[PDB]
Amino acid sequence: LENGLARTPPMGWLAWERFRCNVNCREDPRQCISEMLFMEMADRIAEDGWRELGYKYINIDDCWAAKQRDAEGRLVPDPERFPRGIKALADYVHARGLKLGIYGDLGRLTCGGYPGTTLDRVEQDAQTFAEWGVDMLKLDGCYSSGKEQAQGYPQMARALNATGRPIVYSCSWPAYQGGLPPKVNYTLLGEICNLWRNYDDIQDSWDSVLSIVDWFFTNQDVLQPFAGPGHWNDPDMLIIGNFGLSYEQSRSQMALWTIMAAPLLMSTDLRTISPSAKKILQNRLMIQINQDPLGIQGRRIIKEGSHIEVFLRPLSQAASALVFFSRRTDMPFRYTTSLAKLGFPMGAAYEVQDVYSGKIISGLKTGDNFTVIINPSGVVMWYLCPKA
Amino acid sequence: LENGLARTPPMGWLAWERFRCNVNCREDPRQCISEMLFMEMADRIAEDGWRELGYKYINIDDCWAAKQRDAEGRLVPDPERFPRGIKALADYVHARGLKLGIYGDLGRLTCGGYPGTTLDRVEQDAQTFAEWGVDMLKLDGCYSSGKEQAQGYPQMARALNATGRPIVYSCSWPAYQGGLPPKVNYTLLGEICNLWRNYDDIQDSWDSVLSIVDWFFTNQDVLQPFAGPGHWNDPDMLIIGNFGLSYEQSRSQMALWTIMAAPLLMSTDLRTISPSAKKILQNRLMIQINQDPLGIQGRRIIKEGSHIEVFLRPLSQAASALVFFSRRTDMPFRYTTSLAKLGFPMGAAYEVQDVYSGKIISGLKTGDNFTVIINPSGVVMWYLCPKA
Ligand SMILES: *[C@@H]1O[C@H](CO)[C@@H](O[C@@H]2O[C@H](CO)[C@@H](O)[C@H](O)[C@H]2NC(C)=O)[C@H](O)[C@H]1NC(C)=O
Ligand SMILES: *[C@@H]1O[C@H](CO)[C@@H](O[C@@H]2O[C@H](CO)[C@@H](O)[C@H](O)[C@H]2NC(C)=O)[C@H](O)[C@H]1NC(C)=O
Ligand SMILES: CC(=O)N[C@@H]1[C@@H](O)[C@@H](O)[C@@H](CO)O[C@@H]1O
Ligand SMILES: CC(=O)N[C@@H]1[C@@H](O)[C@@H](O)[C@@H](CO)O[C@@H]1O
Ligand SMILES: *[C@@H]1O[C@H](CO)[C@@H](O)[C@H](O)[C@H]1NC(C)=O
Ligand SMILES: *[C@@H]1O[C@H](CO)[C@@H](O)[C@H](O)[C@H]1NC(C)=O
Ligand SMILES: *[C@@H]1O[C@H](CO)[C@@H](O)[C@H](O)[C@H]1NC(C)=O
Ligand SMILES: *[C@@H]1O[C@H](CO)[C@@H](O)[C@H](O)[C@H]1NC(C)=O
Repeated sequence: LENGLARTPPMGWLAWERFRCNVNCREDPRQCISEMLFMEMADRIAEDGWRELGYKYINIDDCWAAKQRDAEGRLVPDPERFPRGIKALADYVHARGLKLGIYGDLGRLTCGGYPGTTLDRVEQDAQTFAEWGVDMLKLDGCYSSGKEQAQGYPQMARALNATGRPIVYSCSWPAYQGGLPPKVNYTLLGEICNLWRNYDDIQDSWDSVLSIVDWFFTNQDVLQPFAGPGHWNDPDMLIIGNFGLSYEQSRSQMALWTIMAAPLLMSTDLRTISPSAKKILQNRLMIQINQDPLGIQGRRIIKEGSHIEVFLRPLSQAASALVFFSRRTDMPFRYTTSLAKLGFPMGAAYEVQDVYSGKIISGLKTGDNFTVIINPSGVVMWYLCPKA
Repeated sequence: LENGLARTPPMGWLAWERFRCNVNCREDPRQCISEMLFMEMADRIAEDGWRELGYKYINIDDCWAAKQRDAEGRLVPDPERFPRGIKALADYVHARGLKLGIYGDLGRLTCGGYPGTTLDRVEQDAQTFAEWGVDMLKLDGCYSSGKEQAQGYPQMARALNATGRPIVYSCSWPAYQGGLPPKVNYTLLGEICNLWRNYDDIQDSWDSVLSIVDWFFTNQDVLQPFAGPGHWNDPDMLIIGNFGLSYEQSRSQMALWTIMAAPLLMSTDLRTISPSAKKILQNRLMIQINQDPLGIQGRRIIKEGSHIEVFLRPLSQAASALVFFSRRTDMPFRYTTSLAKLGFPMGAAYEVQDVYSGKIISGLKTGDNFTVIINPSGVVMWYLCPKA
């Protein structure tokens, strides 16, 4: 989508995976979906170093609105959970130099049972969001037919533009259509959306992450070519800092999402996040690679019988990123190979930096053998710069 | 096995899961299987508070011996990796008030390719181990037929007794025979072994733990009745502190192994263990419940459609232990029920202590509703004492 936005994958926080549709603010004041949740996450992003790293979006997901539109047919937030309205929430977030994202559903109902954005409501809702000061909109697709979606998604892109307010547009259209051609036309998506959810919702478990990793890389031929500045593939939220991932697994998700040029939308409680989880999510070099200006999504290039997978992502400044991933469940594994074997130019030399450890290799020749030790369900990630 | 040993499930450290058959001491001085590994783990157990809690066994697993017996037909440790011999290692461990465990295989070869204990070598090997000062022996079953195992396992029990040295005897016999009756006779196992590996080796992943949990509880009817002081079911090593389990998952394994009256044999690097992992493994109340004098293995009593499972273990002093386990992957879950609904006596009251948080409930009436909040892949564990 050529609206000057999302020239790099969107970075921020999104409520869904971690908080879901919790409306029990009486017993879960901090974990329930309310204006307070977003204001506090905004303070967290603004105060704990996240903002400086690039994390700027504070996104509201499903279950924020009243169970019905007002009499005028407009969407309104839940009165008890959002007593100051959305515009006020936006100002608050804006005052911190952050941006506010909201959620809607192209259909009769949102997946959670809240007011849906039917075709006759698209222009009005887009208008309502802009007036509130919204900066990003995720449009879900429950309760709408393929025909209705084919009309509605492009229609909402036009409506958003008409408001004159630049709004990042995240589309779930592909996921509802199976995520693959011919049913999905990624060329069209690139023209109308800034990013799109291609596949299943991420759940809080390592197997969920693996399921997403495997679907995207198995189908990379029909997905990788359509990602770029202004239009990204979205494998869903980062679940680092939550309940299901071990330390190694957490680093694995961050590394693989970076290879995929995926949005870095955290869905975790920033008020209780652990130091190790924070350290992973705040890795500057990792973020630099994810945010690379060229926006060329990487690919899996090797699947060893040793249960080791290798990924490569081409970058700006003639650089590259490599991820060595172990799916073994026995012990740290010694993977030995050479850049030449991985496909790099002959007779060259590279300065290599281990993204997580910081260790550097001054001048690795492409013909030289090297060994990396990868832990179970973990990765070793390299940033490579050619010497001249 | 009535040898006065293992009146409570064995507690200690075992090398296998974490270190496997690593013999590359040149590049992995600390992680390779050598006398140094065991001496250092012994120092760890003796110095970091483990010994006082009950952890006393330091067990050697596969890959410790020379590739062949000496000329006299006796087992000898690998010369380079165990330069001071086993007896010296035992003395060292003994000097710390700990005990040394060793590994052997009833067959032509150990699963790792090391010298096996064939039938004609049983008496000699049992003799060799006693002389070295061995305190525990795990007898694997690779490369032996069912007929040979039926003869060898009982035969080794007799050989060990004859040495006059009390030796905990861990038998893998059932695992090789499928772990279920009629092929396996757990009454016989109770007579000849102190503990037995009934099922598959644990690997470093949550799915491995779940696979073990599900097999044991699905088949609890033919397993639970045969566990007791002196003879236990062994679901394998604790992998808390390693690469594949998240924090919640780690607590889940500890809690479920405690419900199963399982041996608490840690297989992790005690030199680098995290504070949180250490805190889980050193939980005194948890250990007290695992070590309960009655030795009555618990059972799964409920499988909700909410993906919540409930476990109960009867204890001494008319007490009980309950585990509420969530296999959901969405968010913390509120499980509401009553002790009456769980099956407890009517019109009674209990003092309840949350094993992990320490929070206490003074006098919970069996008829009163209560709610516990369980995190994804996590547990809530209670210790209950009746009031009078
Ligand atoms: C509506 O669409 C127009 C283009 O159709 C957007 O204008 C483009 O903005 C980008 C970045 O600001 C420029 O690089 C292009 O040159 C512009 N194109 C044209 C035709 O001028 C405009 O930003 C959109 N409006 C909103 C609010 O999204
Ligand atoms: C060999 O077996 C005998 C029993 O057959 C063991 O002796 C028993 O030891 C326990 C605990 O010390 C006592 O409770 C029993 O009363 C003993 N039984 C008998 C018949 O005396 C003996 O400990 C075993 N020897 C070894 C080295 O394991
Ligand atoms: C593909 C897609 O957008 N899925 C969304 C999910 O992310 C979340 O927003 C949920 C809220 O109910 O609704 C849909 O399942
Ligand atoms: C059931 C059983 O004992 N399995 C063992 C395993 O625990 C480990 O000792 C390994 C060493 O090679 O051998 C067997 O697979
Ligand atoms: C996909 O959409 C683009 C953009 O509208 C269009 O040019 C192209 O023809 C479509 N492809 C197919 C197979 O319909
Ligand atoms: C490099 O390592 C590979 C093993 O992956 C080996 O086959 C090859 O012979 C090595 N090359 C040299 C020059 O040692
Ligand atoms: C199981 O072993 C015990 C102990 O030797 C024996 O008494 C019993 O008969 C055996 N059960 C069967 C079915 O063979
Ligand atoms: C106790 O909670 C259950 C829900 O599990 C509910 O059905 C029941 O009515 C409650 N009992 C009382 C007295 O509130």
